Amino acid sequence: GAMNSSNYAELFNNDIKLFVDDTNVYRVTVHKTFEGNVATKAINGCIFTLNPKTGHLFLKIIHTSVWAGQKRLSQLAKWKTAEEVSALVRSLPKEEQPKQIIVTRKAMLDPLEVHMLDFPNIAIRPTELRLPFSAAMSIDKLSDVVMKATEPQMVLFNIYDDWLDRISSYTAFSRLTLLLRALKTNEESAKMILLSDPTITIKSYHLWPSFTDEQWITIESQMRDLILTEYGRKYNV
Amino acid sequence: MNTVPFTSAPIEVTIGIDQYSFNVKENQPFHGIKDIPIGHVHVIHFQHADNSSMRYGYWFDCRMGNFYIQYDPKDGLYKMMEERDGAKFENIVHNFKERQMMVSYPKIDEDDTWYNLTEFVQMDKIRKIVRKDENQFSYVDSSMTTVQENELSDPAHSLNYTVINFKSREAIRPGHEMEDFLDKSYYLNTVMLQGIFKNSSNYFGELQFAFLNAMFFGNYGSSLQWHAMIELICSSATVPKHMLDKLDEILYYQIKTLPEQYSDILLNERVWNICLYSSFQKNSLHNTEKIMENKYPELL
Ligand SMILES: O=S(=O)(c1cccs1)N1CCOCC1
Repeated sequence: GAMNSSNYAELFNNDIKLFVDDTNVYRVTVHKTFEGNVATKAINGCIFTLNPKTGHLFLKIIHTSVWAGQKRLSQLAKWKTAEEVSALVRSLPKEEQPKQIIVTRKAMLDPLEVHMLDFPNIAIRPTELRLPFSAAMSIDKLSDVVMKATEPQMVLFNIYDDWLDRISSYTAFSRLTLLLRALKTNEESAKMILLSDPTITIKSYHLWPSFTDEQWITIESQMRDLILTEYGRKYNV
Repeated sequence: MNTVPFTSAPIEVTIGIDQYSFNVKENQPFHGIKDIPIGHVHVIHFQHADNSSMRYGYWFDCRMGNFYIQYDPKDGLYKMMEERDGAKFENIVHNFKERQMMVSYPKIDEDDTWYNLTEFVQMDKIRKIVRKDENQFSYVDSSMTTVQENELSDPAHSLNYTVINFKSREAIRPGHEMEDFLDKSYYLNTVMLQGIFKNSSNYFGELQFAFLNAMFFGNYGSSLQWHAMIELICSSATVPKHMLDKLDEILYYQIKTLPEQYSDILLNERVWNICLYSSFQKNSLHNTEKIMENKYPELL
């Protein structure tokens, strides 16, 4: 059923599974009109579909042309997400298709179930975890490809860089969620922590800097301090 | 007017006939029900005094044969049987009538309740939902499961209602996933009406039969079917006007007849609130909405 803190190691077993996060699919800026009314302008978005065991991220870029002439866009966005995830599954070889898809928001359950009726053996599940995947657009290389897109496009990334050569997928997911939670809580400070030292660079083929094992421990500590610092600022603690 | 005689009444029992009921004492000289209106199906139903478990009963049409009730002490229930000897039957009824051992079907002349509840219900359609081809009448009880309930266990004792499932390939055209899920008109009009039921009269007949089995037997699967068939119409943006007007009449009389104290168990809050206040047809069921708001405002 639902995926929570009791069954957390299930994410790193050998049954193929994908998280689907739709929080950046339909993105707008709200603005005033010449007459003083309010209107929205869409900007390019993305579906965040991630295999937490391998780091495999299928970033389907949602170009603003998708929304042209359509009504009820926040509702449509859920069905468009489900349509695209269904199309991704069908594009994968049978032995690569997931056995479970975990949606980060419960409103995606019915759209995805309906689009996946042809796959009765793929379980569609919610989660009780509060995952920070909305912050994916705070990763500079991901935001760059989304904003530059001029048409619908799928881009592939290992979101763990080469970390799995040195750490387990449980630890890599923990590092990812800590980084994303930090970027969500205070984007400017998190990017300062990650890029403050000019001698540590991001490889051309990577998303995150090339930290040594000991440097990652320092970075991880600085991210936890940031999250706690912001918590105290928010609640006056 | 027709008659269903009883051989005897050996166990104390509450007997229903359509929307009426009466109590018979153990070994009371009760020998049946007379003056049953010709032209409608009827249901004769039982709840034993010493074990209210299992309400059970029989749907029948006196135009199709001469039927009587006799208690079976081995199986422990009142059984309907058909008498093929026409002259024996007439002679039996006449003696019981002369001795005044029968209750009269107590229909008030002004009262169209039973017609309004069974307008589209036909025995031939009942006999396809309830499969026992050697009899002209159909047994139903409180515990019988539906074909759909069995898919989610004896097949011969099942209620073969038409399966309705909103998240099924039958309900959802490939490529129209959002459209068909949010507006069920395709599933209602093409799949169910044109395809399976052939016309709205058969659809309403099954809806009405499901309601009556829910009400008279407490049959849970029948209640599920009744609500599904309502929801399917209310969740469709395109419904013929004559069907919406007839549905409003059907539901009005169902809600009017429901025991006030059985509302908690026979009415689904989600379906009714969705149907009356959110669905495409929220403004199409004027009579039903008025009776629901005056009779069961708590549910809403
Ligand atoms: O193997 S990958 O990590 C992969 C990610 C998603 C599907 S396959 N990869 C393929 C080449 O582009 C870079 C990322």
